[PDB]
Amino acid sequence: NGPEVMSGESESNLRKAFEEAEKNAPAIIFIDEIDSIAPKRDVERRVVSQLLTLMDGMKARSNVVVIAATNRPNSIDPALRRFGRFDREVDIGDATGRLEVLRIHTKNMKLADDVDLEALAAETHGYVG
Amino acid sequence: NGPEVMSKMAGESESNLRKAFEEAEKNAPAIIFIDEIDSIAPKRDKTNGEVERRVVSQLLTLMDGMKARSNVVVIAATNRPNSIDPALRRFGRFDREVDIGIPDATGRLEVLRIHTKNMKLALAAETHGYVG
Amino acid sequence: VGYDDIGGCRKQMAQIREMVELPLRHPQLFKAIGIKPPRGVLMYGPPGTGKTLMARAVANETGAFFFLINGPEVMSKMAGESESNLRKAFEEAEKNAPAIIFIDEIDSIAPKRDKTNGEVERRVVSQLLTLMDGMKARSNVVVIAATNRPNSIDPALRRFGRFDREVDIGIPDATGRLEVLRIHTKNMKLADDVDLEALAAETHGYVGADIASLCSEAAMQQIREKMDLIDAEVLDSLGVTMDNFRFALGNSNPSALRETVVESVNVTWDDVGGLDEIKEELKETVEYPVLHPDQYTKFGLSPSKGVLFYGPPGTGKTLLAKAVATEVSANFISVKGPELLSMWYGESESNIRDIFDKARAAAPTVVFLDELDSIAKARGGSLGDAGGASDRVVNQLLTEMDGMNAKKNVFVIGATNRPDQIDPAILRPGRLDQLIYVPLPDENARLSILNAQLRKTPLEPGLELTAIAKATQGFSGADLLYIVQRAAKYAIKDSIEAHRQHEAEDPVPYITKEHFAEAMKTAKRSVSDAELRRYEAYSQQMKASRGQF
Amino acid sequence: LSMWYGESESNIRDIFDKARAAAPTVVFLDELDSIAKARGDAGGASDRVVNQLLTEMDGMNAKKNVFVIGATNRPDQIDPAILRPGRLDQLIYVPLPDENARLSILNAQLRKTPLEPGLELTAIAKATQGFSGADLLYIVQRAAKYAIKDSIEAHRQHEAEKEVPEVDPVPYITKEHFAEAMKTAKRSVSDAELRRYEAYSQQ
Amino acid sequence: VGYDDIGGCRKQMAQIREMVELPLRHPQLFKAIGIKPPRGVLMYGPPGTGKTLMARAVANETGAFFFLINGPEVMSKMAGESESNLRKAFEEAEKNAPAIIFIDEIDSIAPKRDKTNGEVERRVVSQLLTLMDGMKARSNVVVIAATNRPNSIDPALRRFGRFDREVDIGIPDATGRLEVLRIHTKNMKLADDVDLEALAAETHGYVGADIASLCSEAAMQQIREKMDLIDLDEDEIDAEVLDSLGVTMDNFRFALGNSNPSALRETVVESVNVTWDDVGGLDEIKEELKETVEYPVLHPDQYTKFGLSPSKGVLFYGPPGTGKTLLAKAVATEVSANFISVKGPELLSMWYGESESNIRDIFDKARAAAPTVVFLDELDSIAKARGGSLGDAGGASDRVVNQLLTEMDGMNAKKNVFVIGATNRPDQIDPAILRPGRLDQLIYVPLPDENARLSILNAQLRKTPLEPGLELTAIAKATQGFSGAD
Amino acid sequence: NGPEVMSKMAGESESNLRKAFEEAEKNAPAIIFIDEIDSIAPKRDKTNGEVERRVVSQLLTLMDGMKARSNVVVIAATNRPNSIDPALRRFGRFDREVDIGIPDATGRLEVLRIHTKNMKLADDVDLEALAAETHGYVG
Amino acid sequence: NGPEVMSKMAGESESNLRKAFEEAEKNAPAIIFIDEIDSIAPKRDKTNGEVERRVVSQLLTLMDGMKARSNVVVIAATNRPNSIDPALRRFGRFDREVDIGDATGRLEVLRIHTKNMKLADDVDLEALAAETHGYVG
Amino acid sequence: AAAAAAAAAAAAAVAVAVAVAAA
Ligand SMILES: [Mg+2]
Ligand SMILES: [Mg+2]
Ligand SMILES: [Mg+2]
Ligand SMILES: [Mg+2]
Repeated sequence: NGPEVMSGESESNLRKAFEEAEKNAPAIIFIDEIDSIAPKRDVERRVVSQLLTLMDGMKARSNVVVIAATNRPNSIDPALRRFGRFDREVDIGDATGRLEVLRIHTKNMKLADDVDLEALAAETHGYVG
Repeated sequence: NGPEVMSKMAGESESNLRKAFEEAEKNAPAIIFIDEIDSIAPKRDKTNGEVERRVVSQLLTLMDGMKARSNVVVIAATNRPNSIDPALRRFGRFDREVDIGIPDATGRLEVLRIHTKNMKLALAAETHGYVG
Repeated sequence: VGYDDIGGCRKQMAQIREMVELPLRHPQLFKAIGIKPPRGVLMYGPPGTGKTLMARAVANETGAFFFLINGPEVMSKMAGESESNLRKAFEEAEKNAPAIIFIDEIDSIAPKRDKTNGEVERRVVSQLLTLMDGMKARSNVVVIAATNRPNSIDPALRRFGRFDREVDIGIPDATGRLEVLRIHTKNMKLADDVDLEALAAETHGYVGADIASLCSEAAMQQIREKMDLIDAEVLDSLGVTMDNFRFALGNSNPSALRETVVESVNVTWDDVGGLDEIKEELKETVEYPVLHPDQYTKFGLSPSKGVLFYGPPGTGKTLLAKAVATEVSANFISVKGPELLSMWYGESESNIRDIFDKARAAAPTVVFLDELDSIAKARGGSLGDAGGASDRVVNQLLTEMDGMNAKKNVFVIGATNRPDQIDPAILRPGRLDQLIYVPLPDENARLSILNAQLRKTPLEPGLELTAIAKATQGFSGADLLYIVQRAAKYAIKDSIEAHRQHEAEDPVPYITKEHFAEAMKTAKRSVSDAELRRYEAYSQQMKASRGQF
Repeated sequence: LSMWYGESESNIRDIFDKARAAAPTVVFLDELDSIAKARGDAGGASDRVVNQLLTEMDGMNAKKNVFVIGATNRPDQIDPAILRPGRLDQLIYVPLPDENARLSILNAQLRKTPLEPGLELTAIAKATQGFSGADLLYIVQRAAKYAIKDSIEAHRQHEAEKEVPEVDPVPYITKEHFAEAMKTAKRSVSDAELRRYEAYSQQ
Repeated sequence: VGYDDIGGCRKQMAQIREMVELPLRHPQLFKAIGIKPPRGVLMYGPPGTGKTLMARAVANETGAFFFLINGPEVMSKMAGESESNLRKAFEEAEKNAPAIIFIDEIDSIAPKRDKTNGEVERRVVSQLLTLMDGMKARSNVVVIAATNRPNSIDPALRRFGRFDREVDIGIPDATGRLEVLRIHTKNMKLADDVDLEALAAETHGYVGADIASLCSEAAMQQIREKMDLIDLDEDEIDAEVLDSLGVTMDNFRFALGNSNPSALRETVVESVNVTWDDVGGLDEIKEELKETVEYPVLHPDQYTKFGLSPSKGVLFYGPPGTGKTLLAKAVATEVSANFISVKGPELLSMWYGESESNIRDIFDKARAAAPTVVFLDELDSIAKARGGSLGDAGGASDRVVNQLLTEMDGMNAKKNVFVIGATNRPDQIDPAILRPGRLDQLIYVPLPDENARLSILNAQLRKTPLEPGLELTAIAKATQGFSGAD
Repeated sequence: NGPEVMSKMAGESESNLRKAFEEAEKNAPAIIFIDEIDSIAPKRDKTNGEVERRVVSQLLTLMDGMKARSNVVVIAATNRPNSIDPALRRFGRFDREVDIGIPDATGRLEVLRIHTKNMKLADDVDLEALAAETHGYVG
Repeated sequence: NGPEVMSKMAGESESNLRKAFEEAEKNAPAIIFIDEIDSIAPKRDKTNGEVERRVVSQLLTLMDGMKARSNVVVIAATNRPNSIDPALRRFGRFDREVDIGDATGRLEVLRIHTKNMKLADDVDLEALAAETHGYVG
Repeated sequence: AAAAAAAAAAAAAVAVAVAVAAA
């Protein structure tokens, strides 16, 4: 995650995570909440430079990809959005998934005998997760 | 007391917190009340030290390591709720907060009655912003 | 020391005395009524008012134990030593007996906890907070604190149960100053010519230690006076005199205004020739509120304070300001036109706030805004600006001169030769209410000003200034000054050349009429006719605005 | 406002937090032409302050009962972002106070002031046909000052014959004080400066 | 160094001597009169006036215990140790004897405690405030302080009990300068032809730390001359020459013509070479300017006997290329008052309010080292008519001209500062600055006449070889409307 | 060197200067040379941050205070003298400000001749002519 | 990197530059590439932060001075070379200035960037070198 | 035993500039 990298040991943590993901297998790294690590740049500068030189130093035999989630799409470095590290972004902009989340959560309780979760998925509009 | 967890000997504060919490857990399903969490929640950015890192990490490790059979719960009291370390707020350590808000006119009358019930007596409409 | 030594404060002394005595002299009444009183007190106010003096008096008169804590004495190098020091102090205070805790300069230990960035100080303030209230927090020991910046304390430390009561040891009034003077003159032998009531009435901004400084200066003058003549004959019959006190008063100024002391200038109402009616108007404007308060409140109306001088340049506005500065009992604060601006953001308003706070702190005070059009000009006219810093400055002046204030005696004098450039929001009554036009002198005024400038110069016996006054028609004060200067310069030239001629192998004790005659050839009218017409039009427009009367 | 970076908006946050804590409250913003300036260069810190005020005003609902009072002399330089509907809808114009209003102001300022019983204030109101409240304060203050001058000269004379009772011959504000005080009254708004306010009201 | 080596400030010297010595020499007087003396002094003034020298003299002469505190000497890494150092200093001072505490450069450990943000400075300031005046404050110890700027000091420290009185050790005068010269030339080997009163007269803005520089420069010139005349003498200098060194007047004059007051070191003008004979014509203007600038300085006694203050300002206007700047150069060269020269739009800055700050700074530099001639070339830029421009650059021009207005004549201390103006468009100058008292006399410099043209031609041709038979009268007749530039 | 004296902690720039001067005066008559004095001598009243003011004051006290110096010489080098504290440009601290500026034709000729003493040239190269074409070339 | 070494702490960025130069000179003759010097070279007149002037002076002292450099070269990089100290554009520090701004170079870059992939047989690079007329490289 | 240490480096200020309009 984002702010769980600090304690000169943030650079050691970044190198440790990248060498652990490169050593084991062709795998995937999830960096959630990148807005804390990347403060848009205009020890944070050192850890941003470390993430830049560690994302760039991946060869063909590494075969690892990275996935990163963010809330706001404007406070990200264009040097992080440069060609080579992050170029393919997705824009994840419903009732069926809400029914799936309901059937995931409430199936571990002595629930009822007269429930219709379709109505709970329909009348709930803006909830998430 | 938040500011009372440090010690004089090198790293003896960690032993103090460890023995305190283990004594609180091992004896019975007790209740622990932690004062001034803001004193131990400066957001991780304005610390620039090492004693804070060790003691906070020890507190995180000990709070995480709580078996179900302990039946011990901690109650926190912070006057600056937005100045809290989010690492402590994660689910499994501290999930439910309570917004202790401003009382209403009826609440002000209730507290007035409570406080005046021990004096020789021979207000809740003009007193508006008063709290506690 | 004792309660008799403290003076100038009655209500605050009573509050401290009751809160420190009744808890430890009549405790049965407190349990009889049921509720204990406030347990902590915070003394705040300007420096040098009697805070530490009051603490010393409490420690002296009260028989209870006393423990003093200076500001930064608590904290040391070793980890956790500061909190250990506070714990040790409180434990020793509580264990032995009922005691009074006095923490001196509390603002050095209790920051706001939101602007601070250190680590040890945060732990110290949290230690103090948890030590003052909670389970087994405090039992029959009262806590005292002194500060100069009450706003620099975290609000969490200033609630009931920690510091319930705040006592304001503020600036004394005339009676308080008289009491302090009587207290500080009780030991020294004093001559009979003194008049302490008038002396106190003259110290218009002094506070506490400043009175003691005045007394010390008045004493020192006598020792330096009765020492040039040199035994027991001098050790006795000292007799501090009233002239010494007047001299010491003439030099010292209130400690609050020591930053902004104006350089000494010497003029007098006799120096300002002409403008007699305006002079008397200013006297009755500036002196009546300060010299006759009781009758003023008898009518139940506030004084009228503001005033603006406007007219052609070189007519005597700044001279009138100098006269008011040098020959009025009230304090004076000289402020230039653009002197208050600053490169940074918001610092101009901070400086304005500081100036006006200094002014109203040591009231009565006079603030002289020189060339007010520099910093108080029309709002919104400037298209290209620096972020509207000037607009913010004029708004700050508008709020500060008349707004959420205490209506203390602070007079503002504005001088500007350009009145149309001032925003109407300043010319309104309540900020600068009376606009005084200072026109060009007339013949009698020309004679008066010429005599006023020549009051010090030696002239011929047959010389008369009536011809010079009659000849000049559209002249102003600066032009007549120039005539006098030219005459003096030519007289100096004659003196030096005569001296050289005499030394080749008081020739000019006076300035001859010939010198004035041949120094008037180069005389000129400084103010053209265009500006005269413009100012007359402005005055006529002011009169024309009024109507049906 | 402060020179440092962030402190300004931090002060707005602190003041509004204190205001919201002691709810209900009435936050009086006097001379709004310094904060709510036209956006339209100086670092843009004014824009940051205005944005902080707007984002910190949007968290107002029926709960917390925070009523914001604005007060400006020049309403044209207030940013329209504050004036748009749903932010601060109602705006009210205070005009120059008719003859009955003039009498009311005169009587309200002379409540705690001894005056001649045989004195009528309708004449003053009928005479001043374009004055403002500040002008009325100034005129009554001038009358009080002239009364004070008469009292002081009378006391001086009293001491003069004493050297060779009633404190002054007349504590009340005599008619002649008014009748002579009228020679220094200036009307402090020009009709041109009122035309713009009339146009704004029509707008 | 004793008390007989600090000359120029007798009043301040005695004023300090009073409380430093008398309450220790004769304690009977203060117990007889019933009040204790002051025990706090703050020495302030421009750098190089004698503050540290006076502290050294007090330390050497008084028999009391002395403790020296340098300003930044107290700081330590651990939190709460600077104050520990202060405690050790004050406790030693109180425990040993009736002592004197001298704090040198106190402005670095005593800020306002309100504009600063560091924690250690606030805490040390509070420590000092409590140490000087608190509970059981002080036992017969006097505290001395020195600073170059007193306004940057905590107001809580500038109070009776902490700093009782502030002595102003300022720029000396002719008598003080003579005293300093006498003091600094009492141990060196002077010649028989040296006089000091004229030397003390011709030195104008010297703060007393520059007099020692003048003496050292004269000594260095003497040694250089006697090492140029004699061989370098690599092995060992002959003893006979040491028996006769001396210092002539020429050495002092040369050193004086090179050195300048330390306050005007930033604004030193490049040495241009113009003389009164280089400017032809304008003889009446030349003499008038010479007297107007010389009479107030050398002969103040007559002016004070006549009870009138000298005239200061003067403006030059006329067609371009007539000699206004040339006259300014001539004044700057061989006149005795100090010269400060500024071009037209030179004191303007990008920042808001900085131009007025520059004007304040330059006029303070002029008033400190008085007498001083301030030349404003091309007045039309910095003092344009205000209010004329319907548009504006933020109104900065109005503010700068207002600052000039109320800096040449306002609520200030009258002193000998002369302002020379030069312009080629007087009609666009605000009348408020052309009145007497700011720019007294407005001189016109017409196009030269026949005799003036001949004199100008002769003035330009001082160092030019010409034919013996060349006659310049025909050249003067031929022009009939030219200027000096033509 | 200029910026090399200050350190992370508060109160080491002054300690560093104290140790430097004490070492310089401890043993023998010594010469001190401060590169880029403008980097650690900013004009007070226009700079923020208390450490800068404190180090400036420490330098002033070291160079000229009570018992100022004992047979020690100080030299400075700067490109912007006007951006120095005027208290530092006084006799007893910096008394002789020598102006090492651009040379003239003769000086430039001397510089050319000194620089070409170890480099092997051709007999047809004349230094006297070559120096004349250069006008603004300094050092 | 430019922004990386600059910090808010007092006396740390200068320490960072000193440590970097000591590391470079310690091991062997090396090449120091300091990127974006214009961010850390504000001409010492238009700046107001003291840290910028201090690091500028540290750079000047490191590049030139007593035993400044011993067999080690420094390379810089910028977009606007004007916004640099005149003292830095001197001989001994940045004595050489190189302008790195065409069709043939673009074609060469196209050839070298497609060397490791078999694209096709009918792909003509002339159109690419003519159509992509505004590509930096 | 351990020990503490104080450190105060710097802050950040804001300036204001003036512009000129050519109508
Ligand atoms: Mg006190
Ligand atoms: Mg004036
Ligand atoms: Mg000194
Ligand atoms: Mg010219």
